[PDB]
Formats: sequence, C-alpha cells, structure tokens
Amino acid sequence: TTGRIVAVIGAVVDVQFDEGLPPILNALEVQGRETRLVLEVAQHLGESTVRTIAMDGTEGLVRGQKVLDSGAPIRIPVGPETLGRIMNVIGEPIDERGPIKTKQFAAIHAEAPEFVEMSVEQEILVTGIKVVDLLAPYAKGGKIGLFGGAGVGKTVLIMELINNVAKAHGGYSVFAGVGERTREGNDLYHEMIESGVINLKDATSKVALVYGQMNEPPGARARVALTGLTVAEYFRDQEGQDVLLFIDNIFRFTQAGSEVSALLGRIPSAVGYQPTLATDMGTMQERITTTKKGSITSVQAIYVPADDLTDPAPATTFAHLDATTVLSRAIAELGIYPAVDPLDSTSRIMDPNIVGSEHYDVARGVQKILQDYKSLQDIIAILGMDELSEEDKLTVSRARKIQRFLSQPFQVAEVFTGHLGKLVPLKETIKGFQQILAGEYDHLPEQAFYMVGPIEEAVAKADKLAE
Amino acid sequence: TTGRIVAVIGAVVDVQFDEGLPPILNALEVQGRETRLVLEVAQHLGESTVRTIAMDGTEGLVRGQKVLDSGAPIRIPVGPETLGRIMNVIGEPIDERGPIKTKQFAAIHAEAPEFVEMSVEQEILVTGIKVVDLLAPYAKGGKIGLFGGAGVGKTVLIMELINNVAKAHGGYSVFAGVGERTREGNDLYHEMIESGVINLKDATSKVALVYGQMNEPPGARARVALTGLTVAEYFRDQEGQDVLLFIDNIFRFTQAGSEVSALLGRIPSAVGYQPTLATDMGTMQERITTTKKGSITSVQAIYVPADDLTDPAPATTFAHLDATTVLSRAIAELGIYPAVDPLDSTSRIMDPNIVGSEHYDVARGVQKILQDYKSLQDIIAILGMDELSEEDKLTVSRARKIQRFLSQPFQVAEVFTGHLGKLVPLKETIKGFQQILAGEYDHLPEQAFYMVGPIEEAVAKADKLA
Amino acid sequence: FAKLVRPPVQIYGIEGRYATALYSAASKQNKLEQVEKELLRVGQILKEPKMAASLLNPYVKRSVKVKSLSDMTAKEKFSPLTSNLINLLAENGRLTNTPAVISAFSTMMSVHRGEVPCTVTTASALDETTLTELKTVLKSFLSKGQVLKLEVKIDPSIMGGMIVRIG
Amino acid sequence: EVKNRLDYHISVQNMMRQKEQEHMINWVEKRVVQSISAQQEKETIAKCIADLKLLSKK
Amino acid sequence: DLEETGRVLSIGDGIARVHGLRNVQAEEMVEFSSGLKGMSLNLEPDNVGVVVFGNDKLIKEGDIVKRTGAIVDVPVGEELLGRVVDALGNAIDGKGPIGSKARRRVGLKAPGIIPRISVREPMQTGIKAVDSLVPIGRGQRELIIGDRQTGKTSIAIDTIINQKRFNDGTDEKKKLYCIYVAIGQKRSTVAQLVKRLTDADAMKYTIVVSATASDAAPLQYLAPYSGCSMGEYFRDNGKHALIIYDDLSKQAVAYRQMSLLLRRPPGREAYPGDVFYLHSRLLERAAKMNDAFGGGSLTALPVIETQAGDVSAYIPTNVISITDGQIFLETELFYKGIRPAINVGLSVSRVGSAAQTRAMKQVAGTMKLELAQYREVAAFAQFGSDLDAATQQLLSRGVRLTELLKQGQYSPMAIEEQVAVIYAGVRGYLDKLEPSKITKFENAFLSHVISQHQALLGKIRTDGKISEESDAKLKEIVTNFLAGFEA
Amino acid sequence: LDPVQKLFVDKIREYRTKRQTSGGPVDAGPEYQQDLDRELFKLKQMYGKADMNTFPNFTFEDPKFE
Repeated sequence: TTGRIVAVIGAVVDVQFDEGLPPILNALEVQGRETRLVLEVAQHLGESTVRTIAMDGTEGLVRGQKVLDSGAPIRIPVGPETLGRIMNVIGEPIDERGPIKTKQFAAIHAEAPEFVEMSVEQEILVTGIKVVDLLAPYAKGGKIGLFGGAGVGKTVLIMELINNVAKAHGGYSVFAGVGERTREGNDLYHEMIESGVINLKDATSKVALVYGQMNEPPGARARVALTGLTVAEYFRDQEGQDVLLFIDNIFRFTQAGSEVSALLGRIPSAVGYQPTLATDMGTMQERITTTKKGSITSVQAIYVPADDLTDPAPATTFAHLDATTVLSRAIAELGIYPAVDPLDSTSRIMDPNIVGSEHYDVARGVQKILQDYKSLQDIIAILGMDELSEEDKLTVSRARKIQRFLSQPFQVAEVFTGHLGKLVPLKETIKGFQQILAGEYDHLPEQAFYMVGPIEEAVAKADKLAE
Repeated sequence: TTGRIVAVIGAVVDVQFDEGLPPILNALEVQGRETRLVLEVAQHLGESTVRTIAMDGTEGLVRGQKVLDSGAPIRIPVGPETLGRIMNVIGEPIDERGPIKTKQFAAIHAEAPEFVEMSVEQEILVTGIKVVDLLAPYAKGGKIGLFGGAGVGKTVLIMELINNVAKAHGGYSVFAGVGERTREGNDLYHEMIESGVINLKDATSKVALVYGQMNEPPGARARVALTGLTVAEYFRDQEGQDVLLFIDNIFRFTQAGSEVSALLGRIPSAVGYQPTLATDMGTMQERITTTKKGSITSVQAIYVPADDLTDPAPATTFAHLDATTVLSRAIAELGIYPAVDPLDSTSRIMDPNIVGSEHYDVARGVQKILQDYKSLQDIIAILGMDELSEEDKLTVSRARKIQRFLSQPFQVAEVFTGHLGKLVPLKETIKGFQQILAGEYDHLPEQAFYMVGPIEEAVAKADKLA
Repeated sequence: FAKLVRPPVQIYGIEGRYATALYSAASKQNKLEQVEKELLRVGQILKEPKMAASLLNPYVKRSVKVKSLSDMTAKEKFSPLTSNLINLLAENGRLTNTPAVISAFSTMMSVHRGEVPCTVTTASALDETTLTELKTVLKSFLSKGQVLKLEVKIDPSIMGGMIVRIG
Repeated sequence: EVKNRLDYHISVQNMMRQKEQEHMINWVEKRVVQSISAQQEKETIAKCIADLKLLSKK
Repeated sequence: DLEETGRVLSIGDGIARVHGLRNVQAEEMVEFSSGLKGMSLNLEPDNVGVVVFGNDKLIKEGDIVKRTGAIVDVPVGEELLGRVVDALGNAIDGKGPIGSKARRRVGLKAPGIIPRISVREPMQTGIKAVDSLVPIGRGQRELIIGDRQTGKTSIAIDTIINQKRFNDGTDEKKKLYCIYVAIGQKRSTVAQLVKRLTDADAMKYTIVVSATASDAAPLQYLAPYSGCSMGEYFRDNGKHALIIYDDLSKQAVAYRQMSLLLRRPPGREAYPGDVFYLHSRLLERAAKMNDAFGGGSLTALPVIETQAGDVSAYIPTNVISITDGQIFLETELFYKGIRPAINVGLSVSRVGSAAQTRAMKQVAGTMKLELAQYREVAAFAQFGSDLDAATQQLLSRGVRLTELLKQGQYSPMAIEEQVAVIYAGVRGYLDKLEPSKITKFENAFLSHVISQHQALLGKIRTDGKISEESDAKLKEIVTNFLAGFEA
Repeated sequence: LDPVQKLFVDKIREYRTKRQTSGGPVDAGPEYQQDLDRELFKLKQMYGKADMNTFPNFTFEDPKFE
C-alpha cells in the first residue's frame, strides 16, 4: 500500500496508508528516502492510519510523504555471511565492509518456539570462574542475567567472559551491542579484530555483531534485539549451534520501549516503565530459548537501574532468569573485581545432584558463612575491627580469606591492573575453599589470598609478602 | 477595542476580542467595571480569544461583558517621587498621599540588560553581622536570596539589615511587599515612618514602597515583581542608584505562577508547578542585575517551599544567586536567632577572593570543623562524644562556641529578643574566631559565647558566668 | 472498511470528518454542488432559533430533534443523504458546528473550488485552475500602482531588514 | 596604565557615533518614511518582480 | 508567498500551532515575521507545532510563519575561538560578528565505529587528582558531577587555563580547542566566567557557547548540539576540542517543559523519555576519531549538577549510564577546605591508563592504591579514633597525599611538576613535615625546580616518563630541596 | 552601509547630508550629549580615575636581614 506521512510528531510517524494498509508490524519504506526509513507499524489507528514508529531519523521530511510498505515486517539479511560482520538492525554493513551476502532474509519477529522444543536438560556450563560457577552454576544454553549496575569493569568482565568462553567453544556468538556507546563498540571492535576472534581475512569469526547504539531510534534500538534474536535462532537450530548471545543491554531495550511507550500511547506504568513491560519481556524472553536443536546460551547484560532490582523492571527480569549475576556495586566499592554480589548471583539450578552435593554444600556453607559474617558486621562497625570475640574472628577472617580468594585477577584489565587474570576449573576451586574451610591457612593470613586464581598462588603470594 | 467575557474561570478570563486582538501582554480594562480591572493577556487562544489573566479579582461580571483593551502592558508611574510612596501594583499610591504625579509610565516588562553592558565587580556589602559577613558575606549589587523558614525572624533579619544597611547606603532602596502580610507591611510602615527614612515630607525617602500584599488576587501578585524590577531600573539606570530591593517574597511570585498554571490550561510541571517557573525565573532574573549603570542589590526573600530546596524552585534559584541566605530552622530550634546555617548559606561571592581568605580560612577551619562536627553529631547522637576523642571534644565545643559566638542580639527586636542588638565590625569579627580558634578561649563556657557582640562581650559574659 | 473518495485537503478531522465523508459521498455521484447549496440554505434555516431550537435546548431529546430539524430535514427537501447525515450530526452533536462543517465541505476559496496565494495583498486567486501566476498579473491590472494598504503595505514590511543592517 | 584613556577616547567616539547613528537614523527615517508612498510604481516594481516570480519562479 | 508560509494558528507560550506550512521538512527551522526563528517539531495533521525560538509577546496569531526551508545548521568555523556566541552563532560577546560563516548542521548524526579510533592519548587538566586518579584522554566524555559553585565551574576553568600551556605548545595532541557550553547560566555568571578566561586569555582558542539563564528554552536546548556540531568540526579536522556541557540538567528541565508545552507527557521524574535519546545522541557525537578524520577529538566534559547528590535522578542515572566515568565532587572535603573535594571512591575514569602518561602512571598507580587503603583505614579499625605506627604512617603519608593532591580553587599545572611533587611524597620524603608546610614547600620546591631543575623538567617532560636517572635527579634534588627547606 | 536602491537612494542620501554639515554632522541632539557625558564617567571607573595620558612611576627601598 502507499502511505502519506500524515503526522510526524517527533519520530512517531503516523502514516495514513492510503491504498489500504499493510498489517501490523509491517516494515514500511518511506518513499523519498536516502536511507530508507523503515517504519514499524504499531497500531492501525484506524482510518487506514497507523501509528508507526520511525526506525530512522525523521528530518527533512515533507509531510504527506509517500511511503511504500515493504509488505512485511522488517526483514533482514540472514545467512552465514553474518559471521564476522557488524550488522545493524537492518542488517546493514555497519562493519562498513560492504554488504552482507547473506542468503536468507527473515522477518525479525521471531516468536516463541514451542514448549516441546525446549531441551529440558542442560548441563552446567562451567565458566571456570570460581565464584561464578560456584554460586550460580551456569548451564549451557542458560539465560544468564548479568545484573550489575554501571561501569564496574562490567562490560570488561563480560568481554572477558567472551574471551574465556566463546573462544573456548565451537559455540558461536552473537554480540548485540545495543544502545552501547558507539565508542565502546569501537573499542570492543578493536579487541576482536585484535583477538583475531574477529578474524576478517576469513570474514567469519563465529560471531555476529549487531549493534544498535545509543543514538538510534529507540524503537529501532528496541528492535535490534529482535533482529539478533531472529538471526540467532537461525544459527541456533538451523546452524544447530550453541550460540552465545550477548545482549548489552536488555535494560536499555526495555527502556527504549518505555521511552516510546508514552508515545505509543501506552501509559508507561510504574517507574515510567511501559505498561506492556510484561509483554515486552515475556515475548522476548519467550522468544529466547535453548531448544533441542541448539542453544542460545543467553547472556544478557542487565544494567541494574540505580541498583534497584526492586525496580519493577529488573524485578520482572528476574522471572525470566534462571541464573542471575547480580554484581554488587558495594563490593565493587569494596574494590573488588570480582566485584559481584555473591549472595545474590544464583542459579536456581544449583544441585546436590547436578552440581553434586559437594559443590552444592560448599556453596551453601559458604553462602551461609558469608551470610553469617554479615551478621557479625553488625557488631563490628561500631564495636571493633581487629577486636571482639574470636571464634567469630576465626570465621571473620575465614570469610575474609574467602573473599580474597574469591577475588581473582582481571585478564585484560591487566592492562590496567597489571594483574594477570586467572581462572580455576571447578574442582580445584571447590577443594580450594574446602581447604580454607578446613581452616588450613590460618597460620596463613589474608592478603595473600587476594586476587588469585588457584590457592597455591596465594600460598606463593604469602611468601612474597613475608618480606 | 473591546472584547467580551466569553468565559470567566477565576482570574483567567477568556476574552474574545475580535475587533482588534492586540499582542499578548496588552493590558485590557474591563468595560462594565468601575475598577481598573486589568486583565493582562496571556494567550491568544485563537478564535481571537485570548486568555487573559485578570491581575485583579473578579465578580459581578456578566459574561459577554465588554472589555476594552488598554492596549499595552501595565504602564506605571515613574519618577523619584515614588520614593516614600507605597504604590500598588498598578502603581497607584496605596500610600494614598493623593495620587502620584509621575513623569512617565513604564511597561512592566523590562528586560535583560546586556552582557556587554554589565559592570560586574562584586564587592562586599558589609553588614556588621558576624555571621553574615563572615559566613554569608554580601556583595554590593549582589542578589541575596533569603531562604528561610516562616517567621523565623526571616523577615526580621531582612529588616534588621535594611536598617543597618539601607541607612548607611547612598543609593535608594525599594521595598516590594510581594504577597506580603499587609500587616507586616503596616508594621513596616510604621517603622519606616518612624524611622523617617520614610520621612513623609519626603517622597524622597531613601526607599520606595511597592506593595502587592498577600491579599492581592493572584495576577497582581504574579506580576508585581516585574513591576518592581521596572522601577528599580528606573532608579538605577535612570537615576543612577544602587537599589537595595526588598522582596518579600519571590516565593509568592512563584506561587502565583504555579497557581495560575493550571488555569493556564497547562500541563503544570511537578507538584503542579509552573514549568515556566524556569522561564519566569530567567526572565525575571535577567532583569535583576547590577549593570554598568549601577546596582540592584537585590534582597530577595525566598520562602523555601516546605523548606525544600531540593524543591526545584529553589533549586533553580540557586543558579541565580550570588549570596544565598539559608536560615536554618534546626539552628533556629537551637534557639538561635541568628538561625542561619552557612554550610548551606553560602555566597558565590563568599570567596577567598571576594572576601579574603582570612574570612575563608578562618572559616575553612570553621566550616571544616563544623563540617566535621556535623559529621560527628550523629555518631555522638548515639555515643555522645564520650569515648570519642577529646580534641574532638574540644573542637566540637569550639565549633559550637563559634556557633554561639555567632549568636548576636537584635537591636530591632530587642522587644522580641529581650537582648540588645549587636553589631560587630569586621576586625573584631576575625579576631573573634581566630581567638576561639586559638583555644585561648576554651577554659570557658559555651553559653558565654551565646548572644554576644564582640568577643569581649563573651569575655565579659564569662566573668558574669563564672 | 470502504476506500473512499478523499480528494485531499480536506481537513480530515474537525467537522471535516463529515466533510471528508461527503467528499466521498457527494462525489459518489458528484452531487456535490447541489448539495453545497442545500447546505447553504439550510444554514440559516437552522441557525435561526427555529431549526436550531433544539440547539437552544437539547434537553428536547435527540429523537425529537431528528423529527424537528425535520422528520428528516424533511420539511424541505434537502435530503439526498443530506437529511440522514443531518439526522446524524444532530445527534452527533455536530449541529452547533455546522457552519464550519459546511465551510469545510463547501467553501472553497480553495478546496476544489478555487485558490488564494499571497506574499503581498489579498491575493485571493479564486479559481480551481492549474495556474495563477498570470491570473495575478491580471489582477495587477485593476491597478498596478494604486494604494496597497488594501492589503500589503509592503512599505514597513520590506523596510524591516535594513533597519537591521544598521542594527 | 597608559593604554586605557587612549582606548577610552576612541571607544567613546565609537559609542557616540552609534547612538548618533540611531538618532540620526530615527529622524531621517521618521521624516522620510512618510514621503515615499506617492510612488505607485513600487507596487510597479511589485507586480513587475511579482511577474518575474509568478511567471519566473515556475 | 505561499504554502510553506503559515498563519499562526494559535500562539501562546512561544508555541505556535501553525496553520499551513504543510509540505514541510521535518524539524525545519522556520522563520518568523518577527524574524525570530522557530523549529517545526510536530507535524500534526492539522497544524504544525512550532517551537518559537524567541518569545511571543512579540508576536500574535494569524501571523506569517514562513519556512526558512532549513533544518538547523549553525555557523561553524573556528573563528569561534576568541568568541562567545549564542546557539545561532551570533555574537553575544558583542564583538561584532563571528568569523564562522560556514554553517553546519546540528542534526548531523554521530559517526560510525569505524571513523573512530579509541583513546590512548592522555588529556591533562593540571589537576593533579584528575589527571592522576581518574586519568582522562581525549575525545572522551566524562561527567563533572557535583553541586553548585564549588567553583562549580572552576574546575573547567582551571583546566582550560591549564590547556593554555598546551595551546602555547604547538601540538594538536594537547593543543586543545576549548568549548564551553553555558546552560542556564545567568549572564552575570557567565560574564564573570568569560572574564575569567579572558583574564587567562585562554579564550583565544575558545568558543564559549552561552545560553545563559535568559534564553527561551529551545535556545538553551539547542546550544549543546550547536556546540557539538562545532566540535565535530575540529574532530573531523583532526583537531582536538573539548566541549564542556554545563549542564544538560537545566536543559532537560527546559526540555521537559518544551515537551509539556508540546503537550507531551511528563515522563519519568516528570521528565519525558527521549530526553534520554536527546542527550544520548548528543553525547554520542563526542569522540576520538581515527586518523582518517585527522584523529581528531571532541572531548566532552559534561557537567551535571546533582541535586542533593541525586544520581538516581533519572537523568543523572542516564548520564552516568552514558559516561565513561564521572568526576564526583563531594562537599565535605570542600568544607574541610580540601579542594579536591572529590570522592574518588566515587569518581572514576573506567579507562584509567589510555588516558595517561607513563610518568603519571609511575607514581599514581601506587598512590591510588595507597590512598585506597588510606581511605579504607578510615573504615576498618576506625570509624574515627585509634593507633599504631605502621598504619599511622599510611595515614600520615595519606594525609600528606591529601594535601598533595589538594589543589585549591584556581590551579592550572603541568603534569611533570605535579608528578614531581607527588613523587616526593610517594617516595616518602616529607611525611615528616606538616600539611601546612607542604603547600608552602610545594611552591617553594616549585620555583626551585622550575628554575634549576628546569633541566630536569625538560627531561621528564621529554621522556613522558621519569627515567631512573631523572628519578635520581629527583632523589637528591628533593632531599636536598627539603634540606634546603631547612638546612 | 548600503543595499536596497529603491529605498536606499534616498536613505543613504540623507545620511551623507549629515556628514555634509558642521553644525554637528547635521545637528547632534541633546539626548546623545547627556548619555555621552554619563557613559564617559563610567568607563573612567572601569579602569581607574588616573589619566592614562601619563604613565606610572615607582619608588625604591632596602633593609638589612641580619
């Protein structure tokens, strides 16, 4: 059909479609566009007028301007050709490496695969990051939230995870730098190039980069998430791969939604969040899956607004999550990196069976002690800090060691730290703590334990410290 | 031409003018009204209907009633002969010393003087109040915005200053009772008369009164400030003058704005706010100045809405301030009149610069000590300072003493205080702190420092104590 | 829902939902002008307290209205669909509004009836024509020097910037 | 200390020209704005140029 | 003329619902009969919602609204340097016109990934603390966050002044063209400010974009974007510009208002949502380009003034989420005197090192660390009173370091000096002395080195680093200086 | 200085007539003279009330330390 811009009210372009309409969600192309203006249909407002969503900037546009419906929703390049490619929402070679010679298009409305398709079992994905596995044992294919509020090497960590993992598997990647600083995507870019994990000589990597930075129409930015999903589903099942899906930042997605929600006429409910908050997520998360024919191990960076998770949005988010990483900015403020919240960073799927009881218990004991330790905090702030009762001291110290031991060097922010990152596969870890648990190193003292990979290195560090 | 009341909803008078339809801000005078019932046009709503704001009150207005546009903004009598005189908003003497024989009129929109035109070299307006000068030093030409709780001697203070200052002054002063208690104006009246600064065989008082008291209808209160600006510009620019401009209270300006906002069919910003608080502010503020052509030394009463400063209104306001006066109720609760809190009450013009570092530093130690103390009181609140370091104890007490030493009698409100006013020139001010700071004093009672004049008086008092 | 004759602009809302209705209705069969006049007539037939008595009080119940503004508008003969649409606007409250509704349809200093462009003066082209930049030249021959305070006074107007160059 | 009095004299004469400029202007313009109007033929030039728009735009 | 002219449908609030103009270009800046400009934000089916740039006591309805036919561009050039301009690029310095007769679109969107090259340059401010602890690079973006006239501004100023020496360099690696966006800042303040720069005459390499308090709201709104275009200009000319957005906070307010006037809903914190987009997009335009673009930069110092340290203040939250770190200023230290008043425990440059000189890195790494404990040793085994020497040292040292970073209001500096003095304390050399004498010393030490060890200074600056030799040069020098301080 | 010839001829012509007179450049006008004298005062305040037709001069001193 043809539309006329009948109203441009901001980048909300209400199009009165003239020759009828196209159905909902149809991607529309504005006639008279140097950079095709994909409009996403939102309401058929009636009167063959739709409220549409600009997916480009709306500048210069003549009101009335002619729109030709793409006859579908947003359909996007798909094909293996996306590996080692930076695509935008509309797939576009924002790699700036010429058009992607994709062999398939897809409407980016991918939907929820069926109940039956879902692999009912997963296996703990071990990250080899002690803490991680330990408290939130991740499952291959899992939906991981990285809650964490801002800045805390968060992204760094994430990247590092990518290093650790994506390299390490035949698992493919999608990285969606959504809403991210173009700059950080740049930075990031260079890292992959550098890493050679974006290897471009063979364009392929194993990785789709999808970027929808914080300078793009929110709806569009909102939709870049779908885009990636659609692609990945293709890789997931069709390419059969365990794709690792990095989303940074699903909060911003939600946000993007909310910003528009108003404009979408939806009354964006509490905390400003879109009233459709539930559906937005619901559909999305439900679009996400690890099925039987593949995994999308979904790593969702989740900015925690104001570190408020009780913020309805994260609160919702939580529902979808099955492994949560809540990074604690306080702990971060305690300087750490592991900066995480640990007594919040879970997977409901920790098991005395599946992680075995050893792990499980160790974690539980540990978690407990930390929790206990926390209790002791209550004495100490005002009542003593190398001072009160002592058995509790014993634990205090132990907790403290545990803390330090929980700290592990950053493996690329060695650039900053000079600490070579470390990693400890699971048993040595479990054991590790057991030794500490065993209270072995009590002759030994704290700081030796800090920022290590396996415990020996701490032992070693002790020695260096005895000078 | 003439307009019709098409709708009256309060002082938003929806007027359909067809016959003409002048710009916005054209003052209309209502036909069928014995009163000079000004509506000042607010919106051209279209349909040659304007939304006007009656400045005035309304009633007895049969709708359709004819309004004749007076065709311009409020033009108000001007000339030096306004000194003494209390004029209402519309510039008619509400001193009622007959009328005024103006010289000219002025549209009560007056604008921003130019960036290029400014002379802007802040110099302390001294005040002789230890607490003030020291802590919240005032600058000649400065805009000091007096945040302060209700009745806290806020008014008192301003007055008190007015005495102290406006006397000494050579430029004139304007008192704008905006939304003020008429009563307080009555009171004010009588001192002014009394004081003979308003000498009434003098329309050449050092002070012109413009009153647009609490009682006015909103519009009048809303706009009266603009008026006042216009006057002072007259005296400054036209009459040279360093004006001291007493505004009680700009808050009511604000209030008025917000109040109307609704009726102005607006989306009224938070708390109902006028979002045009901002524009209002700018538009006012910029009229406020201290040109090359002189000073409007601007004494702006700012009621702190709900004493929330956080409150966007004050929040904005700060930007425009140059000297901030926070009267601090907490302090007030500590009985103190002076009730200021200078970690709050700050002055841009308080600087090691503008007012000496001595001041600053002596202060920085103070500000510090207090700042620390401020940190302490809460731990202490539990703990007392008992098992908490003695040096601190000393210092705390000192900080406090310094606090006490800042307590200063009111000469005006000797009735109120009992206490008999004190005024302390700078040096003795410096000295004071430096001494207390020296711990020299400290072998002494805290309350010795209370309601003193110069440190001597504390000394005197120490004896009198012990 | 039907695709309709929507000869553009055409103020789509605004008593012009109806205008636009008849911009498909009337144009269907093109009984436009005929009806335009129906409307005109009606215009004052209404707007007197007489048809618009129910304006005067709508308390009179809408039924009554569609039986007094006519049994249709019925008493006359302005009725192609005119009356049915009358009997709709009535009820649909758009009756007090009607001049404008009529306008919207009708009235066409420009809208499918004529034209109006200007930079200077009342330059009410008036003509449904394909051009007018001659039909102005035309007009500038009823005069070509004359007064021109009979609309644009370009005198202050252009005399505006120059005062700027100086300042 | 030298410069500022020199610059003052210039700056005043500059400021003193602009004011004379506006006041000069105001009398010259407020006199002759009135007289012009007799020229019908600027509305001669309005139409003329208006044809070189009405024709010569499209 | 016709069509792409309008009659003011309604006017109030400088919001002209405009009848006509219909085939209009989206966001076309339009032109008033008054000659005021306006912007076509909302093309509604039956009006054009036009924000009037100016104000509407000056106009009335039915008035001809004529398109300008232009979507905003602003004059661009670099003859903005030495200039205070308004957003439209017009003198407000009132220094006749500006020489920037190119105009360049504000709405030009941010580049891609590819036209960038990330940072690896430092950016220096002379502010020891800054440059050290939240070491910054160029093309960056970093929040100045703090409350009011803490020399609120000062921070920027001294930095700018500091860049003077670099601008007195002939670099373009440090020769930094400074851009000051004044949002909401009364002329007086601004005047002072201008004046300050003037006095410093750093102004010569400086645009000051000033939307004071005054300005009809869009004007303040626009200004940043303006500044932005203007800054992108340098950036694409390889030139390194620093734009200070001070502050969007006021802008947002205005904007909300603008929206509200657009009868758009108060979003979160009564602020509409795409004020996020607003700034986000604005801020994305700050960058460090790669070499193809001359490598240029627009380094962004946005300023946000928190109200009551409120960062969950929605927009702050936002901005934080944008920021590459933030320079948190705290009151207390300020009240304590201590300027720095910063909480570096709350100030970050996530970056850290790309933004550095090895010189600085050499002392600072350690120092940061040391301060970390030092600060920390206020909390474990202390909430305020206790004793032991080991640690006491750390405190002592710490206290010293505090001074050492304590850099009063007004202080443009060069980094090696900074390092120089820093080195003394780091390398433990004055620990002894009291804070009071530090400053004095520091000064003294400075003329001394300045004079004498100008040699040395030459070197350190040169090496970008302190060589071990230069260190040694320090060691005796400092010791001796201290000694000289006596001896 | 100059643009639109149709007005400009007369307008510019009147301005030159000004210059071609020496009872002032055609006249002056009280209003200007009053402001001139005022503005002249103020800027002397701007840079002090010395007269920079002349320059400063200084004096000299010494004392013994030990």
